Amino acid sequence: TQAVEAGEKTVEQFVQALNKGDYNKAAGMASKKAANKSALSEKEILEKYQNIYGAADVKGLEISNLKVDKKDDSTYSFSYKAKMNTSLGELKDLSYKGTLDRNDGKTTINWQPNLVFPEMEGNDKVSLTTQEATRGNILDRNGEPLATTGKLKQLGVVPSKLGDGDEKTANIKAIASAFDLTEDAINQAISQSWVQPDYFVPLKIIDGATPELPAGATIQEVDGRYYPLGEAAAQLIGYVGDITAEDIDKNPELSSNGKIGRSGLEMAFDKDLRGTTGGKLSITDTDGVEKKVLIEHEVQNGKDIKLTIDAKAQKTAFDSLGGKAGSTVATTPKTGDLLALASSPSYDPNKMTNGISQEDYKAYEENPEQPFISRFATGYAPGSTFKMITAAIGLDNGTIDPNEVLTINGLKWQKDSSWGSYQVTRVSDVSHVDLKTALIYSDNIYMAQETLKMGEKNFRAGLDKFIFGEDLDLPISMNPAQISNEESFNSDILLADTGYGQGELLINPIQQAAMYSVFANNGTLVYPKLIADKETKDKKNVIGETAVQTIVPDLREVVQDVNGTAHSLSALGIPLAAKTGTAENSFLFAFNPDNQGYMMVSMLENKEDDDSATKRAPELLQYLNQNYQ
Amino acid sequence: TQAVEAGEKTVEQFVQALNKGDYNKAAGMASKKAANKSALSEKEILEKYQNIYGAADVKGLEISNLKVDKKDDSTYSFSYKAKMNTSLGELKDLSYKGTLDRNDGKTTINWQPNLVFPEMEGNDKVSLTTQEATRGNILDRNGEPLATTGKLKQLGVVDAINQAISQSWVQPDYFVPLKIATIQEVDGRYYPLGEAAAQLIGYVGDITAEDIDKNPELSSNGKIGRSGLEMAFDKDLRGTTGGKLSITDTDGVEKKVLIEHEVQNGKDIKLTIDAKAQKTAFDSLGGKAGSTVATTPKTGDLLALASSPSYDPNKMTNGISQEDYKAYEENPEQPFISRFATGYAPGSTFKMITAAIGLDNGTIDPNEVLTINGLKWQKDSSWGSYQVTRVSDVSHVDLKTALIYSDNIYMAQETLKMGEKNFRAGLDKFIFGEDLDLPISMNPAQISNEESFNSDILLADTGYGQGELLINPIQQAAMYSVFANNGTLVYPKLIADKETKDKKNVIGETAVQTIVPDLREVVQDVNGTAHSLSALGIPLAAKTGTAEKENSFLFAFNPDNQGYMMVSMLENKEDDDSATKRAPELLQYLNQNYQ
Amino acid sequence: ETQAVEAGEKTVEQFVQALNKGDYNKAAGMASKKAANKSALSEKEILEKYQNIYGAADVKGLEISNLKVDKKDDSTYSFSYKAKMNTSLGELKDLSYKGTLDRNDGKTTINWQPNLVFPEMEGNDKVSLTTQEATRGNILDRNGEPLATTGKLKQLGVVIKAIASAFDLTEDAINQAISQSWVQPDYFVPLKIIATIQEVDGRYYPLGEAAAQLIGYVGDITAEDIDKNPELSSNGKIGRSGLEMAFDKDLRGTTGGKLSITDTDGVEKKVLIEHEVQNGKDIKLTIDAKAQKTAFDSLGGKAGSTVATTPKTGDLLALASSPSYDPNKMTNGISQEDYKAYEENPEQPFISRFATGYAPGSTFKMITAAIGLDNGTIDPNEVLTINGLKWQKDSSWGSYQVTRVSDVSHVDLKTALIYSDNIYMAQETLKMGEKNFRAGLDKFIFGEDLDLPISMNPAQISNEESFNSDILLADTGYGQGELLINPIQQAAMYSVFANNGTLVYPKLIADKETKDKKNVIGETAVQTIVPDLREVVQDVNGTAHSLSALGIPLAAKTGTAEKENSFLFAFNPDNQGYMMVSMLENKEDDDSATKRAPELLQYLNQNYQ
Repeated sequence: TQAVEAGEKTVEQFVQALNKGDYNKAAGMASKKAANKSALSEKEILEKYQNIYGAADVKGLEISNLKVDKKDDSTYSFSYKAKMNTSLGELKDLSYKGTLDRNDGKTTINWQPNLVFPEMEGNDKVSLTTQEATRGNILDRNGEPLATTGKLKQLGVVPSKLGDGDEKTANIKAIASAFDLTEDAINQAISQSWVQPDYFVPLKIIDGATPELPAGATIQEVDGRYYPLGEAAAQLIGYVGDITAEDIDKNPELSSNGKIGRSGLEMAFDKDLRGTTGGKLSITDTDGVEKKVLIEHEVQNGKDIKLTIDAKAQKTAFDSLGGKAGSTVATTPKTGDLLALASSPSYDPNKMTNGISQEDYKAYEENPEQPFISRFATGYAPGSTFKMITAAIGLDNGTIDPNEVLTINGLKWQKDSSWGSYQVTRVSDVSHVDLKTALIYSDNIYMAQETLKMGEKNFRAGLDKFIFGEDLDLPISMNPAQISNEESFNSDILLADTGYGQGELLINPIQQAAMYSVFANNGTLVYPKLIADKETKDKKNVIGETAVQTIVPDLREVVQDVNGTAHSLSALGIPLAAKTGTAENSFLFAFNPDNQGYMMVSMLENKEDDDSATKRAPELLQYLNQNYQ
Repeated sequence: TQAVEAGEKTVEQFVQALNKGDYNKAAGMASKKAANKSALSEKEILEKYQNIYGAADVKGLEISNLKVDKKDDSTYSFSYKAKMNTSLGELKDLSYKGTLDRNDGKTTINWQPNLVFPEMEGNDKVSLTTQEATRGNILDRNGEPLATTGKLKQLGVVDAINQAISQSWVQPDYFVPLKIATIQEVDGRYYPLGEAAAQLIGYVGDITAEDIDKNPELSSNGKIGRSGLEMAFDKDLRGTTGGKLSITDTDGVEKKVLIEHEVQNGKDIKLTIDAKAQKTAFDSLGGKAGSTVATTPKTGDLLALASSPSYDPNKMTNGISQEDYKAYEENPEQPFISRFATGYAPGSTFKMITAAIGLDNGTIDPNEVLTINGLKWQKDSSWGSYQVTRVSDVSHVDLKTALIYSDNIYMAQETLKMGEKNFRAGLDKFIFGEDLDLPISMNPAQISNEESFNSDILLADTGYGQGELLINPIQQAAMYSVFANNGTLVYPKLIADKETKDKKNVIGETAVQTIVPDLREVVQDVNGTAHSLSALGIPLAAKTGTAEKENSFLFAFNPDNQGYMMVSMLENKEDDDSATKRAPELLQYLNQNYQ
Repeated sequence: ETQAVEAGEKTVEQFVQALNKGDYNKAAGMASKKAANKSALSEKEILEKYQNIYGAADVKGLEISNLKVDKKDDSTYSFSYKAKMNTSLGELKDLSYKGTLDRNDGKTTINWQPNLVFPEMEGNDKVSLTTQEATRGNILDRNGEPLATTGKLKQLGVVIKAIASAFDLTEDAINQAISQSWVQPDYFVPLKIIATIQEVDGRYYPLGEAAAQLIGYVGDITAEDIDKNPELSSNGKIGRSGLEMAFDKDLRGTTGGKLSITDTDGVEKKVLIEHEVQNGKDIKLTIDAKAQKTAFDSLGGKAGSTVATTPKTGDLLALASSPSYDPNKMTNGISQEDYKAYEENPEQPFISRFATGYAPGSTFKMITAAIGLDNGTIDPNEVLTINGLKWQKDSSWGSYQVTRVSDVSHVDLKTALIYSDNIYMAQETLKMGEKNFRAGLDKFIFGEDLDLPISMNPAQISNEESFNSDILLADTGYGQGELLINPIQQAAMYSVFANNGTLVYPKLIADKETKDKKNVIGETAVQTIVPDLREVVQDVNGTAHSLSALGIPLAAKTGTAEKENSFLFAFNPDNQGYMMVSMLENKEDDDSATKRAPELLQYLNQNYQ
């Protein structure tokens, strides 16, 4: 039994040449072609493996229970169990068996087609099919689609069925108008390197708007990814891209023909949404008639994802910013439900996914207001809106007497002359200011002073009860909120600018909504929620019931009182508590203090002359007030 | 200069390393990474080519109009035109440009992303999509489908119930397909007439790796015609795959399309087959071995091509049990054979051909009566044991009587009376030796093996449809059409749009006006061999036939309107079974619908 | 009400407003002439009185109230107001000014007197303004030993061979020092802290580089620092990093000062402001200075990190980082040569490696296994069969293979911990899947910020709310992937093994109270894995078997993250008295955290029970 173990080594070498895909080395180990030896020549054996093992991406072949036993002086029979990896899964418990040829202490394999797959015979062959999966939808709280995959009415033109110089130039005129698109863009489209004369050339995607078509112009139906709210939810939802080689490197389970999320929720949930590809590996006879199924995995289409977003609230919130720089966030404060996450400016995510001209694309990329940013997750100084936090702490720790009246003269202030030229400024020269007056007029000086009276140690003990430094259990990329660029202020100037929402504070609009929810839950903080089925999470006693019952009445008066900063909202006739804000940027906070049915946080970045968040809030506040009670 | 041609060599070697897919060698010719040198490390470059040139299967890169000039001391610029092959087509007149770094005599390439494709930049990428085509249908003369691709109700579960749930791949909660408690809707190829048109239409199989070797323009996910017409027209039916090669930014947003070939779905193929005639024709063969062909003889239109037994093409294409498959393969009556294209002896039916030849050249007088005794006959005793046999012992026998009773002996005697040379001059006006312009594989029809009969016995057996004649059922329909066209022969037609082709004066107008009346009498007259068809009440001309196990034949057509013709054959008949006994249901169909 | 009264009111208010703007010349022009019944000084002498006095105290922000203006006779009106003002030492409140005005043909002027500088001043009275700098507080270890202190440093110097070889310098440095621009022949030249030596007050860090990154260092105060914070004195030191900067306000104290009115000889007559100096507070840490010095030296100057705690309370006993810098030269004098060394060194000694996020490496397997066992996916006894050193789910994974180092065929959980079997865990993770994996990972402290005075990013599981790959799911199960946990965060997560599944948050301030997070992993997962963690040591094939020579009760797990990062986790399973997490970054050939762990494990074992 040295010949026996020489036969064992011969099997193992064959198998290892296969694992390295060295199909030529393995074919070199076969006996000559003969009725009693190998069934094919060496090249005929090389080809079978390249075709079948190449096609199925066979590797990771592991044999077990190897047995080699003598039949006659020049013939040894062998048998082993094997597992192998294919590109569709793992094949487990294959029973291979064959014979070996001993001829002058040289041992080869009597190759037979049943050393590709156990049951194969003669001219049998192997087929490998895949069924790609269809991408799941993204839905709002009421099932309305925000990202959906389906048929799309696409527009295009044929260059030949268009004319010459006479009609080619006026049909361009004709189809350019019917569909609101450049007459020049039609000239650059028809003249790209790829455009043969008799091709279909794509121009636009359309939605229940197919007019009587000019001549040359034909529309065809395309499967595509579609975003019904377009740019109104583009930063939240994201867009999907073509799959590349680089994507398949980083993840070779993807197929070249899919789509892949590149930003927003499309990327955050790409595995759930993309599904799993179906596939089948079969042994067939010489005509492709299946004789044995080796692997069969049914396609699983992608899962639907349901959000808390209200598509109407979303559209309205985004339009109300009129294309200026800014962001709006709205919630149902007692549960966390995020009803709208708007950011302005924005981009047309339907073009990024289905085709965008080099012109429209360079528009977006260079625009200095930066439409690809998710401003509702960008950190900002919250602004003087923040004063209601400082005040809530003040009252909690005893520092602030609601009735203590301060006397303040002018618009500038400093603790003493040691602050040099740094002065807290305010906008309204009120002399006698208690808490109520300070919220109503947005009095930074009042708050600067009550902070310095309270001290770093007491402020941070209150601030610390919120969610600074945390990461929020949400599928949106965001840095946590900081108090300052370090672990302590080491200035009274900074301690004080921070008491009125400036300084080195960074809180993004989603985080602000979370902090301010205390005013709608008796001091308990309720965490923002974006996936509809998730459970509500809270943090109790963040501030006290009595700070809230003191501050909310003063926040109603920011609206009702004629000197309130948000008194333009009293015309609406709806119950509002609010605080306005500015940082050095315009801010608005508001919620319904009668039913706590809704809360919103709106921001206008680099406000234009006399523009403000407060001027843009009415249409959304009317909507939210009516539908969330 | 030495340094300029040093640069030309480096370009030519870089490009030649790319063709050879030797991407490691090519990145090894690059300069160090630097703002005025190469933009990436050696392995970032090895990977970029592997990803992109590997993905698109770039090969066959051919450069032309190479130019190399010195720009400054340490840097030489190059430019060339190129074309290259991708898996989607050929890229033509790409304009490449770059620079080289000569540092102490050594020439490296200042690699930049525009040495993959001219237009690339920075972290740009490449996407490559395909759209596979939908296979066209095969349609009957009325647009009804004989082969169609669509949705199918696929029964399954999450005897054969037990062998299914227990195959290697069947894990617990999988859907396991049964045949066409849970149903799912799946795309597949489907044959509405099932086995009744199987040998004509064919069936399709999974595409295999072996198929992609012989034709790598195919996709792994298609189906492929394996026999019959599915295979004859596989290219027209399968269409062409769509494809797109794009340069994209780092997020997959398209910036330039290099190639776009739009999908072309497969063409429909429209036949002359009448699906109802085909089902009836096949059903009437009662599962026996045999064949039916029906035509509209004045145009050639092939209304039906039946062969029995047959097989279930829906099982070969979507799933067949190990038992059912071995049944078909081991069955000795051979269901996979297309009997309507197989050559056979035409049998005593053929006499109406001989008789027509006789009347054209003068050998046969319609009224001359022969005298015949018994059921056997031979020229003289030099024939050993070979006797022309007949079934009916009629004494006096002219031509009409001979067609009516199927009198082999009469036709033998008139054949010898005509002789090989005059017999062959008539036969040679037909379609022996021709190939018919039809998408069915078939051997041309022969008269005998060698160009003479070389026996008198064989000359006589040929006069009554035996011997070494080989005519497949379509070829018979073609020859026998002379009796519905005043002597003109009309070639069969199977593609509905093709034009009719005829061959005039194959037999004479008078042979036809003499024989057809006699063929009406094969039906009406009570001693006629096809009397059982008078029961139906339709205008028929017919001739019955036998060849020797024995094979039964029927030819028939409507002599009032020439609307239809049929040729039916029962291979190795059972006792008292016959083609004529099986023909009524199709004659009823044809008579009503073809006028 | 009268125009003459309200003209007098406005004449006062403008006088005050000119002073507020430091427009002292404008204000003296509103004075009456110099006379026994008008002003006491000329317009020039008055301008100078304000420049001296109001200039010295940086008077500004003067606010009056209760203004009263009354007729005395036709040309004389008396006035009075209360005032508050800002000085450089604070705010003066309830000042009572009084004087008279001169009406002379529609023109109203001020009959100036010295008591319109400060209420009580008279004649040639003057003003004094003194300050007292505070002395900086200490930073202390758990036993009161100083980590940062202010005191007297034996600075050595010269007014060359015999004094370069006694205290040990480069005789070159003695030539470059004496020959600098400022060195007059008769000056003292500072050379070293420990030829004449004198006693100097200085900031001193006794552990030097062993704690440089935690404690930080202090710098000169510059003009720019006082802009950003003009409550600083020109003469202090200021923390530039570490706790020196994190706690600089508490450490620096409050400067004392006194504002006084004096007679012309400096005899104090009225004290306006007096704030007594407040020296800085001491800050007391959980650090153990011996543990810190030992932990840092055991890293032999290589890149790496040691973190040690008492897991049942969070106390951080050591936070060492290597390589490091000499904070004593940064604070008291450093050659341009040594300074360029630090800033250009590529191993980055100024980084706080104990607060840097890293992939935790294969040590992480014990977290996965705990989750695996809590949710049922993993049966401690189920044996998997694994062949070779590489593995992948199927061929759709391309070139990504989980690799391991020891080719064991049969492999249950115990065995997988003992040999560090990456493949066993890859499989057991895929078997439980992202949703079950993350339900465990989420009960820990990903995303949280730790209530600590050290700047650090929170720990992530991956970059998005999901992996979007099976491959990444698997690399994460054995501590690779997109995991980021810094050594302190590692110590906090691994504490579950010393508290029966309850997680105890790190503490660096000694008096702060302990905070935990209960039922993070299960009591039975802990009782299953610790026995396997003793054998990573005791068993001869365990990856840490070289520590059984020490003779101490250990549970441990080793780790690798692939350059090559070496990891050791270890603690006492009998008394839970101490835990350590050490990391050797970019290991050399055959070096590892485990080989460098013995002297710290000996100290900790005996001192923390």
